[PDB]
Amino acid sequence: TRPTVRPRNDVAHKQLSAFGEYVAEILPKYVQQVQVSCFSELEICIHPDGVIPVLTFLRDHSNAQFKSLADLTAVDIPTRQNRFEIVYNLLSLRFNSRIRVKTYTDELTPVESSVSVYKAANWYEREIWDMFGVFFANHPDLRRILTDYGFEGHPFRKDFPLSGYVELRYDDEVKRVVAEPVELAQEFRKFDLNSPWEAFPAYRQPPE
Amino acid sequence: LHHAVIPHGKGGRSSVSGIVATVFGATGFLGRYLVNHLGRMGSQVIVPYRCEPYDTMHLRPMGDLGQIIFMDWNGRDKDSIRRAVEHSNVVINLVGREWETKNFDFEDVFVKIPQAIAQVSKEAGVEKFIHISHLNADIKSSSKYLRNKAVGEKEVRETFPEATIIKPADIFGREDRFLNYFANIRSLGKKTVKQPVYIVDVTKGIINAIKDPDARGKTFAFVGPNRYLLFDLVQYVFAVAHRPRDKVERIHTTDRTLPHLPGLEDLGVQATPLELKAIEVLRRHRT
Amino acid sequence: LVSDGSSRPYRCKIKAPGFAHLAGLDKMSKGHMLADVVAIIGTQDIVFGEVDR
Amino acid sequence: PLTLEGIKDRVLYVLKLYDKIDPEKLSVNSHFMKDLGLDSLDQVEIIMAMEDEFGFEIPDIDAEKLMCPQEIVDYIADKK
Amino acid sequence: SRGEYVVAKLDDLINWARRSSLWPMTFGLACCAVEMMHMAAPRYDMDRFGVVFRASPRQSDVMIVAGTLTNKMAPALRKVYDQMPEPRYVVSMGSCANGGGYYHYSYSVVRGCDRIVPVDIYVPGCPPTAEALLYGILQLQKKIKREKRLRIWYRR
Amino acid sequence: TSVKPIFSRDMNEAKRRVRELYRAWYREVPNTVHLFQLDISVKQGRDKVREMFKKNAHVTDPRVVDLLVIKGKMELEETINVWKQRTHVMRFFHETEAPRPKDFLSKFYVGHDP
Amino acid sequence: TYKYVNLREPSMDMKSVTDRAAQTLLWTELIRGLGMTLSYLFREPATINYPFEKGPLSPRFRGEHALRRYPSGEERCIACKLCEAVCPAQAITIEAEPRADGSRRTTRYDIDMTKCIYCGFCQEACPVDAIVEGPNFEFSTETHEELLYNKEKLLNNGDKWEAEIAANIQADYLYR
Ligand SMILES: NC(=O)C1=CN([C@@H]2O[C@H](COP(=O)(O)OP(=O)(O)OC[C@H]3O[C@@H](n4cnc5c(N)ncnc54)[C@H](OP(=O)(O)O)[C@@H]3O)[C@@H](O)[C@H]2O)C=CC1
Ligand code: SF4
Ligand code: SF4
Ligand code: SF4
Repeated sequence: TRPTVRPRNDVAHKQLSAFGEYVAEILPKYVQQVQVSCFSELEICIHPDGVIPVLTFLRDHSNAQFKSLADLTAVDIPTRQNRFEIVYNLLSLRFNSRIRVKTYTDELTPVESSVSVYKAANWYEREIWDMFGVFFANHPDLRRILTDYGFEGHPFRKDFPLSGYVELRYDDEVKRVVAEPVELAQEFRKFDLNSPWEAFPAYRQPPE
Repeated sequence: LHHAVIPHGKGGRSSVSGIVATVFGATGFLGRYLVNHLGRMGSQVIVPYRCEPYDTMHLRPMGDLGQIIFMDWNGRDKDSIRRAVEHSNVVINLVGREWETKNFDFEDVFVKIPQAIAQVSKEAGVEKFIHISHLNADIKSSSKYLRNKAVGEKEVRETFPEATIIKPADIFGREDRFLNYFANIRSLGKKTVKQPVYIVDVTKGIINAIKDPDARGKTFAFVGPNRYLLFDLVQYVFAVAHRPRDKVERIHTTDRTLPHLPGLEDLGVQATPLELKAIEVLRRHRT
Repeated sequence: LVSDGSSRPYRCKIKAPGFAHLAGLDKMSKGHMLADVVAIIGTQDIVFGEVDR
Repeated sequence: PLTLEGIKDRVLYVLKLYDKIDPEKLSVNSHFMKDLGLDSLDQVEIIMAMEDEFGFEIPDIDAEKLMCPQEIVDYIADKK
Repeated sequence: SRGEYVVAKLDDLINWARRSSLWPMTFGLACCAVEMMHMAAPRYDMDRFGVVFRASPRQSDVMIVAGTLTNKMAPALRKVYDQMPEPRYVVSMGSCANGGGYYHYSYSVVRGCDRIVPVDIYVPGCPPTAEALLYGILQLQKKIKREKRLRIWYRR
Repeated sequence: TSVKPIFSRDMNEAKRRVRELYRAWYREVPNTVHLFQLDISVKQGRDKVREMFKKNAHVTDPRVVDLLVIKGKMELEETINVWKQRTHVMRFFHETEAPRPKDFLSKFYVGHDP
Repeated sequence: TYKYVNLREPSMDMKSVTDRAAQTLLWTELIRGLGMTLSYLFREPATINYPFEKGPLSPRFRGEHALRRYPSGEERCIACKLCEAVCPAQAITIEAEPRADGSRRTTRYDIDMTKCIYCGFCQEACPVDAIVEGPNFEFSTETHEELLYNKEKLLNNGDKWEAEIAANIQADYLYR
């Protein structure tokens, strides 16, 4: 097991376990999960009301500095009623550590626009609005950035299929470029690669 | 008939639609719009040219991937024309310079060209051959143009009798001749009553009639909706455009209805008037 | 990466330094002129491929 | 030349000047919305059209409170 | 027929004059632009062929569409195409641009730049190696060597 | 069941913001059809505007109405600037067919479109 | 460990401050730049005369998408669909049939040159080395119809040469 399989440090695991237990017990209003994976990167799973309070806690307090902001995407999971997952990803300049603040949300009710404490979150929340439609009340400007203007559909969902519905062509009839329903030249084949036979016995779920 | 001439599915962008069309011309104006609407329908178009391939290059990507195909024809040999119409569903004939050249008159393009192509066509077995004609091209006077067209009309009517001889009135559009001459002025003013017909209803009518069978044998004529004086129309052109010999004779010559033959209403296409599209097309004035 | 027990990844996403560096352009360029703005676009290395994610 | 009657006459011919109204059929109690077959869309069209005609801005709640020709004329008689 | 002979000789002179210099505009969306600037590099030349890389659109002979065309890109691309003198030619460089390419089955991508502007010369590659692009411009020049416009005008 | 809506209480505020948004589109139209050097009568454009409004009058759920109001406000912003070009504005229209009607026999000729 | 920059001050000593003033009023290091550029003038520039001299390469270039065949033998492709199973823009199109003999073979083996990003994956995935990325990269095709390979085009292109392909593989069948 030792050659060519990456060994690990339980020390970092114990440190993150204690730290997550600490954060969970000192902000008990919103914490439902603090989970620690095998390779010691922390995840905190949070109700969609403690967004501003928990991030104001996590920017400061001199026990968890974490100024640095990164990705925000809301991984589209059906077979839920709360479909979307807003994922903040935070980095400490002082402590060299990564915590994933996963808050959950539904289709139509907004989370509370983290740009108030995070000046990096402006185009991140604009991107999430453009690709998904997750609304952000109390925000300076929401537009469509990383899409076409006249295009709509919020394409990074699962309901939006791989091809777009519209497809441009120039035509000399009205001397300009128009959009048409999509006429593919080939099928985009679909390989049923989901093989059976239980490749991981540990991650089994109880059947009914 | 064999498969892959039958229509397939919805329309547009290499949906295999019905007609396989050999077009003589189409490097000019009306044939270019006609290839455009057949590309919207999704029809394979075989067009031969004769000029530099740069012109057919700037009208090339109208089709989808590899639908339309280009080859050569000449006004002399039946072998090149016959090779160009070896396999065709339909064929349309649209040709003509509006001045005599060194090597061609108004005679023998309008005379000699439909002769040979109809010869190899009727020996070839094409169907739904559509031959255009100028409206009111008579045996009567004032135009070698109009009388050679009348001779060609009698040719295409007599040999290969079930051709749709079609005639619009004199059309206007983005690349009109007579409205361009109205822009390329100076002046002189006469009287003639005249109906202008816009180009897109004409080419919509041509593609609808060529794709709809049972409407064959009959010559058709396309009608302008307004039908008023020429000089009032020139005042209209200067008003909308903000500024204060054969072509001018052949617009002063003849504009009338012919009550014998059926027009737009046997086709089901809405008439776009002069006013709407004329305001749309009169750009290129001062600011 | 977000992985189903699978051979297809369920969701990849990429933090791009181009996106993060284009993100603060007003507050980097409030007090200058346009050739300096072109120099600002230079001095943070751009590819514009990666700024799309 | 700023009375109730001159304002009502100019309101009357711009009621004539609107297109979809069929006919004008003026009354002090006309209620052109439902008794003449119109829409709240056309209600707000006519309200801001009167604004376009002769002056003051007529904001949202007062645009809702009118629904009626003479009530428009009297509300302008209040405001102007 | 020395009239026809003068026609052919003068057509050779004017078309050699066209194909001699041919300064392009580099439109250059994505990494195909990096390989084009690598054929602007000191090894693969462009001075030798009279080919002056130049961002001017107003005087563009040929136009090297390279990179990846998108739906947001396309009307601005064709507006760049319009303000351009009518003797003009197009080199579609790159698998992305000449047929959709690796982002073919996708939204926000026009399936190749055929569906916007006409294309004289396709050159494939990802990126088309700068050598191969230089071969593509040479075969563009040979297309210019066969164009016979003045032949068609005299016997027109 | 806890649902925290955007703006709405009943549909009165929905009606209020949507009638004001329609007023914004009414004074939006002639400036834009003059600015982009367009080629369509003002009557036709306004009637397509109110037709697009009258398409979605069938929804009473107020959160949906809030999100519609915010979408329409977004595109009124992006056409009241010059950020959208001629192409997108014409793309709202359909002047290129698109011919397909809902006749039974018409879809029975051009086959396999039930 | 860090080694930073810009930590000094302009020296107040009279020689150094009059030297910075001499550079300011005498345009000096600008002329130093001119001297460096003229040194690159007097070198010989490194160009390659393209249509004659061709720029160097590796034995493992990825070009033409050619096919191979057995020694005096039939087509090397079994039509085992691995290349279309791996083709990351799916430009392979394989429809397979047996023939009258019994050995399993093809019908339709199409490469799109548009979608083909030129990975190398279909070379590595091929169990019998049927498809090989070729050596030459000169396609330059004037029409878009002509950039859609058929199996017969691939066989002609595999029979316009094997000797290059065979030499490249026989040199470097030991790395991969
Ligand atoms: N208002 C109008 O203009 C109306 C016109 N028509 C008819 O419609 C037709 C099309 O009109 P339009 O497009 O305006 O005119 P064009 O001259 O542009 O159309 C004729 C086409 O055929 C080509 N052609 C003509 N003569 C020859 C020849 N001898 N050898 C080879 N090619 C030839 C032309 O030039 P090239 O060879 O360079 O391709 C062009 O491509 C004409 O026949 C006209 O009489 C009918 C009613 C109204
Ligand atoms: S073909 Fe390859 S090199 Fe060119 S733009 Fe596309 S991804 Fe980049
Ligand atoms: S992997 Fe090789 S042998 Fe198998 S189908 Fe593809 S080219 Fe043929
Ligand atoms: S190189 Fe890549 S894209 Fe091309 S055929 Fe092979 S696997 Fe497909």
